[PDB]
Amino acid sequence: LLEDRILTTRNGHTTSTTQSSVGVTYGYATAEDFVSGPNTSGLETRVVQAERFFKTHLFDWVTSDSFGRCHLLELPTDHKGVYGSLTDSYAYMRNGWDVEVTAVGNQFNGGCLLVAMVPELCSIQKRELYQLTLFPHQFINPRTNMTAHITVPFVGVNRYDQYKVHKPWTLVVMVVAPLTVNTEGAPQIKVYANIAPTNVHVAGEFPSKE
Amino acid sequence: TTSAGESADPVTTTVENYGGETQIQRRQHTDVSFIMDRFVKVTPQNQINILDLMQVPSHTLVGGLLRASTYYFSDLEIAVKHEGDLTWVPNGAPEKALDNTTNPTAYHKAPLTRLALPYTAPHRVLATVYNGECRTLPTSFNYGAIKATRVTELLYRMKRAETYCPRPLLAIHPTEARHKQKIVAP
Amino acid sequence: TSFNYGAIKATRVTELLYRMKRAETYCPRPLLAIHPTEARHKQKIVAP
Amino acid sequence: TTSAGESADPVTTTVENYGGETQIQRRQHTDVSFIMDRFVKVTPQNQINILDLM
Amino acid sequence: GIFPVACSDGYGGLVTTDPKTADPVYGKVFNPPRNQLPGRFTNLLDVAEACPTFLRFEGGVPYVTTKTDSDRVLAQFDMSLAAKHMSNTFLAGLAQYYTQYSGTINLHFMFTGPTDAKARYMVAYAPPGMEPPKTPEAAAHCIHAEWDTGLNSKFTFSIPYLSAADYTYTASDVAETTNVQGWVCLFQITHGKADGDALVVLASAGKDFELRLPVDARAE
Amino acid sequence: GIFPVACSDGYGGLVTTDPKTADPVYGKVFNPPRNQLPGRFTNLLDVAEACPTFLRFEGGVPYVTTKTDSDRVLAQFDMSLAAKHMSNTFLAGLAQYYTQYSGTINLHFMFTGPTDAKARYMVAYAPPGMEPPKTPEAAAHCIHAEWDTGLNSKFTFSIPYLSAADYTYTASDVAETTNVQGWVCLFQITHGKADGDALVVLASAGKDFELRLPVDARAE
Amino acid sequence: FTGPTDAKARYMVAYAPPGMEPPKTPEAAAHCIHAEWDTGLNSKFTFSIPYLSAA
Amino acid sequence: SGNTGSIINNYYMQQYQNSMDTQLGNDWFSKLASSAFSGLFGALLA
Amino acid sequence: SGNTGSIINNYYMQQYQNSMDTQLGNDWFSKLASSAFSGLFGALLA
Repeated sequence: LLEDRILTTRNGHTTSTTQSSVGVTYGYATAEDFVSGPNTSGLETRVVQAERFFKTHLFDWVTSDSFGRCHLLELPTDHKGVYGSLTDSYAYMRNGWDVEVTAVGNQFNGGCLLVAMVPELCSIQKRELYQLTLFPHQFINPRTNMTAHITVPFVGVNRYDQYKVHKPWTLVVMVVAPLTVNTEGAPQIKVYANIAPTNVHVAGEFPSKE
Repeated sequence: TTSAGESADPVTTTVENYGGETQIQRRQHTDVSFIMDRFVKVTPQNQINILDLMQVPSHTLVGGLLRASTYYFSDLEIAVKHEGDLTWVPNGAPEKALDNTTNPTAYHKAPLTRLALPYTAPHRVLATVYNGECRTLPTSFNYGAIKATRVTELLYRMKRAETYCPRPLLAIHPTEARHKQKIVAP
Repeated sequence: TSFNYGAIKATRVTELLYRMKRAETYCPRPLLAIHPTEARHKQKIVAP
Repeated sequence: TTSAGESADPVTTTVENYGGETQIQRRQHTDVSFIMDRFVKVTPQNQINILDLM
Repeated sequence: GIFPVACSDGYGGLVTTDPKTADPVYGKVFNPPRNQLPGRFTNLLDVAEACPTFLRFEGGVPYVTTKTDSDRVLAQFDMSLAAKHMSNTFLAGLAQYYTQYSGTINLHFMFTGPTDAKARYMVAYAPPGMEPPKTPEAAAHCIHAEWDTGLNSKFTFSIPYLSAADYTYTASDVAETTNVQGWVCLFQITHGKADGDALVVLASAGKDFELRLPVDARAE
Repeated sequence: GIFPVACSDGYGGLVTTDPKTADPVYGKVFNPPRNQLPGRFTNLLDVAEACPTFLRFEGGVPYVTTKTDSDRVLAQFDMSLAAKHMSNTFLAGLAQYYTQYSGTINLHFMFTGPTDAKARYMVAYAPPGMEPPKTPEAAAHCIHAEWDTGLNSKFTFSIPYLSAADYTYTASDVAETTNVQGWVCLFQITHGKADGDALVVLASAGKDFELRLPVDARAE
Repeated sequence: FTGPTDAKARYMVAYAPPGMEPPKTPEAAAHCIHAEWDTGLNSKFTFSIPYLSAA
Repeated sequence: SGNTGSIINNYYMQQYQNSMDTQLGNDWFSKLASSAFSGLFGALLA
Repeated sequence: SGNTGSIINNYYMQQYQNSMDTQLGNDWFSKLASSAFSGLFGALLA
């Protein structure tokens, strides 16, 4: 009746467990490229305390959404915790993302979401949504699962970034088949993301405002 | 085969599942290096042209395929029809440098000038799309610039090309059930 | 006057370019940039 | 580093003094031979030109 | 004396495709290091095999929904890379830049209905030379596969390359009224309470799929 | 028969930079001997590292004098080789002929006050992205060094190359209102009777400073 | 969890240490030591509250 | 290696014909496409 | 050795292409730049 595809991800002192797992999609690489190059002159450092889960609501999947309905979240996003303060203390940073997206209704719902991590996503056209599977992705399909998990490294024309002006990654969730509730389905599904920065490195310490 | 479709691990079945035989394929025409390595015409400005690969139209083979990647690297060849002598200046040069002939200047020789140029940007790779403003792309994304009294034709050819992270490649959307065309016939 | 590489002559000479080969230099002397009037010398740099 | 500034012996500190790392440099574009070796235009006299690099 | 040479007529013009390189003018430049960047691809067909993209069905949707009426045809279309149904896939976006292909194209079908919706489906390849079958029963004589829903939501099937010649055209000639390479026929055998549920379908390149003879033809 | 050849279009014009040599016309000349002349230099950056040259401060003077007032900023300027403060150094005279650089630039500070004048100073590198610090205290959070006067009159500090890209531009674009590579900030922490004494400052190339991509742009 | 087979949920437990008011939302609480889990074949989840104190 | 087909060696050094690459310290889609599952998943019969 | 990049050998002898140097009997700024003091001078702490 229910399932043994059971995963626990731990990032720092935060853990997340699902019993409907499907596995994790690794995008573009299995490990980060070189974190120390000439552009930081050996002055960069890792700050492990920012590597942990933070949470955000994305949207509510309702039966009136149809194929192509999208929700985008540019990354990094607002963060009121230590990763967030890192961006006000250092001029340059790089990190990857460990991403878990949840859409829980129950197994009597039908329909399907595609969740993908797309780089440099300066908005998308309608016909391009038919090829969104070219990006690191996973589906959420209620008869099988409730969680999508994607892990992606840092990418960009530069080895360290200035997040106050450039966002390398956008998480996108797209309705590929509309939600059905039938007589026993949940009446709508709220979609939430649980995200952890991975490998965060900073360089170039700012003055304070004092 | 059945499989878990939510997962995204690729599944490639073959005709052997019902008794056929997979044949051998020779895929050198879809090799990235090979296929990007041919000239493509851009419409030039009269005098100053900055060398920017995003000028090649997106419907051409090279424009379609360059936009199917998000980061790329290549060296460059250009072939230019121009009046006067042609000066090239690298990435980061002041525009006024385009008037000083110690910068690589090719003296007019009919009918056109073909030049091999290095990648010159300060970045380890360039990108066809950049999410800074959201259309505009950082000004350092270029291969320098050229200038002559009049430039009439400009063709770009990517050398040693590398592409990273594929992006949508779209065909014509047919209006009828099949996109039909007049195909070369005796 | 002995500091020269010879001389050339033709009915009209229109363009003359020099290129130093195998050059050696001894004893460096001042190399000056533009003196900016504002805090930085700003210029239009080649951009897409 | 402090040093005697009156002396004129060159002092080159590095970012290692405060924990950085000196990188590798490739200086072929400031090689004298290389950089002097390209053509430069002079305005000519009509007929006699003495060849003088100044 | 010096070496004599014949400057030959008919050779020497610029060809936009030639196998030679220009003379260099600005030497000695060393690039920023870029070894190990993520996401490289070398051959466009590695990504065409590893990333299936969606088909397009009437209405502009990537799925077909189960019907509850005597008509069991869920979809029928030309096995043509210029088919409307294929026109948003990456495989069709690639195929427009080549004139010939051969080898396998794989179709993927994923059921999206709830746990208490069940169905059984059939996909058949109908070769050119006869009208495509209109019923599961006439279609049973074709190469075909049938499957049902269960714990695994996806089923993948290889459309075989079958032709008189060894390569076929990726474009469709305006003279060709009947599709030259046959049809794929997707049927619903039955369903138990799956009314309205969607089967979404994708396509990817098979192991021996091959595109040759690059061509640029306006198109986008 | 003779050897056939294709005289190729697009090749053969004079390029002012090409990698080939002219044909000789006047052979056999032997030069006066010049082995062992003093003062040779092979690479312009050997002299840029070994010879620091002076910075230029308001008034056209190579020094800053100690202030006796609540304002502790002795100097603040763009870390730019096109900065006015750098405009008379040899390093800036060199940098105008290249479009990119990276690596360390060293600043030298020499105290010139009498034996009974003492001071303590601070130099900080403020990276782009926030306004430069206006006080020693806000600036303490930057990479910085502090020192005082004594038997040795000079202190040298390496400004680090820190950037998103691996190279930066030696020129400053007219669009760039904020300096793209940050600021150097020189402060006076205090002094004991050093009123009016001058700290003179020079700049030189560090061990890994590098200029690439020669350019000629009018300029002198 | 005690709900029927077609009822599903996802929960979060967080330890908020003294010195600040306890978080009122999952999002503010994400910065604490915390664990999140969902329902499925196993009905129980166990979490260790850590001893953290000056003394 | 792209579209090039001369058998004889270039007249210019490699350092003039191309930029030179430096190192620090079909790669991903090839590995991805090779790892594709090509089996069955049932029990097969006949 | 300056800006030259042909791999094949010159058609003319060296004695025609360039003047020839004679001997009697980055030299100074290289030695100077290499001799630069790069240390510390205090006692260092931490």
